[PDB]
Amino acid sequence: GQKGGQAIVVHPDYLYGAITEDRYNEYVAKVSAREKSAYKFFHNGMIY
Amino acid sequence: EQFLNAQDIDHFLSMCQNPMQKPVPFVPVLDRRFEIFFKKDSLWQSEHLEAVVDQDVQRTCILHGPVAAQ
Repeated sequence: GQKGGQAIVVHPDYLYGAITEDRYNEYVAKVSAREKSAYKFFHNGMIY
Repeated sequence: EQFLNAQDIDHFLSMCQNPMQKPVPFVPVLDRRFEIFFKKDSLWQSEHLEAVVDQDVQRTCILHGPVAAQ
């Protein structure tokens, strides 16, 4: 039906150059915590 | 820096129940077996306070008679 489409995805590390060091460090700590909790949820949900 | 795998939580709690071993000196979980975890092996700590959390008698259980205590 003449449905052409294009998307461009850029590496995520180009985002962080637009923020300050303190914001980056706060984000990195928040994401580490969220990953540890997501790992716990994933494995519990998988086995049960 | 990685939390325990659910399978390893189950393994830890299962080996906390090994009959051929001295009961663990802690409560690992709150569940239906909480009374057993709380009360089992409660009399030896009074003669072995070096193995109590703070060498504190007030944590322990001592058997004594109300009238003979006089």
